[PDB]
Amino acid sequence: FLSLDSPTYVLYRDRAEWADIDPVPQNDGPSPVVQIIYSEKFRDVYDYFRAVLQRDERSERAFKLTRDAIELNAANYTVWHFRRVLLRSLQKDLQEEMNYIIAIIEEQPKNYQVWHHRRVLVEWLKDPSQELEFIADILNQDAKNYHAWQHRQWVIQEFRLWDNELQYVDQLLKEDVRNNSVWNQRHFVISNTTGYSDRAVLEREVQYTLEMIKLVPHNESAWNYLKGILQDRGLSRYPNLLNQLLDLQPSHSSPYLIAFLVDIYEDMLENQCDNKEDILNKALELCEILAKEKDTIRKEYWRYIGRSLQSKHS
Amino acid sequence: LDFLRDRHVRFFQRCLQVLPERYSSLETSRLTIAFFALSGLDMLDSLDVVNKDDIIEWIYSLQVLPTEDRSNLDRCGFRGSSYLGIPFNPSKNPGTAHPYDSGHIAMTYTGLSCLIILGDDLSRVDKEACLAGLRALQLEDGSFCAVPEGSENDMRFVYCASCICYMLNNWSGMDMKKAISYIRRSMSYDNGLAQGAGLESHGGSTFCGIASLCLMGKLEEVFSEKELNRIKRWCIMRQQNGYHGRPNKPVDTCYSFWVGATLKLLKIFQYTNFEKNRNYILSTQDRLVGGFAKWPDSHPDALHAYFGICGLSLMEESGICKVHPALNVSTRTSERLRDLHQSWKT
Ligand SMILES: COc1ccccc1[C@@H]1CNC(=O)CC12CCN(C(=O)[C@](OC)(c1ccccc1)C(F)(F)F)CC2
Ligand SMILES: [Cl-]
Ligand SMILES: [Zn+2]
Repeated sequence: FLSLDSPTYVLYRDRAEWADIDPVPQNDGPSPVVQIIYSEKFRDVYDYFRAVLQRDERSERAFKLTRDAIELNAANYTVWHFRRVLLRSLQKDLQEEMNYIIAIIEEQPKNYQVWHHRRVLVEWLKDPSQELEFIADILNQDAKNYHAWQHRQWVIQEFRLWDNELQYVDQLLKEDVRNNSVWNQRHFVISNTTGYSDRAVLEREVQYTLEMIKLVPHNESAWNYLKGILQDRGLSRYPNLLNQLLDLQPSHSSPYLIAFLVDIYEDMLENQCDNKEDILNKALELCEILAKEKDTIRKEYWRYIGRSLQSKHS
Repeated sequence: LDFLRDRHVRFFQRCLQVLPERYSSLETSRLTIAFFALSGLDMLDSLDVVNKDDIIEWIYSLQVLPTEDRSNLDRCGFRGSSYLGIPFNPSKNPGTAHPYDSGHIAMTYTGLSCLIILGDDLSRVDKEACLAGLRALQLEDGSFCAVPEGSENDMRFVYCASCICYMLNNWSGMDMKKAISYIRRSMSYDNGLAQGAGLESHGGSTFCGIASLCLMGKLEEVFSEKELNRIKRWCIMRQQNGYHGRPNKPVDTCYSFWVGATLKLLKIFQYTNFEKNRNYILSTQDRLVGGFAKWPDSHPDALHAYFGICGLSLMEESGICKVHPALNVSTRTSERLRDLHQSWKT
């Protein structure tokens, strides 16, 4: 209730209701290390916070003391935990909290402790009704916020809310087709629903992926996915894909494509294929092209594959 | 341009000293800062500039100890800092019980790592306790929390466990089979490792997983050659000029280690571009205050200084000891531990 920056703010140490508690100071003793200096008003709040902790006190006054200590440092895991204890003890309307946090996560959406506190509140309420809409609001500010995606993946798993998340993916790839975080969510959704082993879903997905290369071909994230959803089936086994990519070579060539092809020719070699002597050279033409002029910052990685391919297959 | 060894010392000196209430948010994890500074100096061979003996006291002041009655074995390890308000006790007197006081996996890790670096022999570490607490942090899924009270779990702490177990030279502190599941479970459709099964592949995660296995000595057993091959590609595809944390993201000095070390453990760091890694790293070096930031013309911090310097050390940069890439301490300190172990084994 008493705002930390009200004119009439008063220290806890000159507060009537708090007269009876002896505050607890922090002491790092003779040599401190990475000492933080702390204001009057701060050390006060945290001197009383330590006291109320020491004494496992399940008061209201304590519950309010937490909000003030979270204001000064929302990184203090202990403060959050103790707030969660008072939420339990005092039997607090968890919805009032689920709003209190929504505000703080916005101000601090890389903060582990608040993403946790929101998760706990949903495990308690078993109510994901709020979650997907709120996470897309955080994702609208940072569409690669690892905390937000973690939470979203956990909600969608824990309350099997899969029905709309593929549409949401399709939307955020229309938004930034280069977002590694969204190509992940796509495979997360499919891999936990349809699964890829339906031949028809695979046609769907490989087609969709290629469209988004024709659209923007220098995009690791799309090629990663194409390889992803195919590499365990055997890149060799789809000869319409090999021939399709060879026809992009002139206009849509990227290190990502040339690579893909090497990885096809490697799988072909692995699946004792027709023309080891020949395929190998097709793969080495490419390892050399990569090193020579396509993917030069891996000059020596691609050279090393050249050596690795010849030693597996001669 | 060129590496400001002298200033990078003056920098780490400062970290260890004092900071304003602007840094409030580090209170609950000062020991990790301490580590970045102290390994920082250890890595520049300028540890002499600190009061080792007096820091070793501070560190030990942070160890959570078993009580008279050993009820609280599950809650032992180290604290981030004294912020709970416990009487200063450099592991002299026994446990002083407190509902909420308990260790933190990252601090148990950074605490031990610091002590070894500083010279101390871990004699005052109650190992059985730290290990007991460590175990109590592991979940069904094989990953770890950071505190018994509950918290995020993910690959970071799998590493922290791996490192504690490695340093105490006693893997009793974890269920390695389950830990190893979590690591394997966590590989992505792009063959990078993620915070945990499902999530985005990420250079930090990827390190933690790989190094954790390398510490367990199971890297070879846990992933097929085909797998390690796909993992290596993921990692080396992270270099654009400086390495980035995850694909289609802009570089950061810190990954010039996270991914660097990953590649060095997979025995192919040699096939990276050294000139562009070095430029980019130095590109961030702050020439007025010292240290390094994630990006250039941009404010430097203890972590990005340590990791920049370590990521340079991976390229046998001049004036910086070889870093031990799985254990994240100077090779000197790693050698210093070999001995500390050959000693206990009698
Ligand atoms: C997705 O984020 C990551 C995942 C896995 C590893 C590393 C990172 C990341 C790298 N760069 C950063 O700026 C922050 C991060 C590393 C420091 N962090 C810690 O938690 C850490 O030091 C502060 C740590 C120390 C050594 C190893 C792993 C973590 C602690 F464990 F000691 F607490 C937070 C994340
Ligand atoms: Cl190497
Ligand atoms: Zn960084």
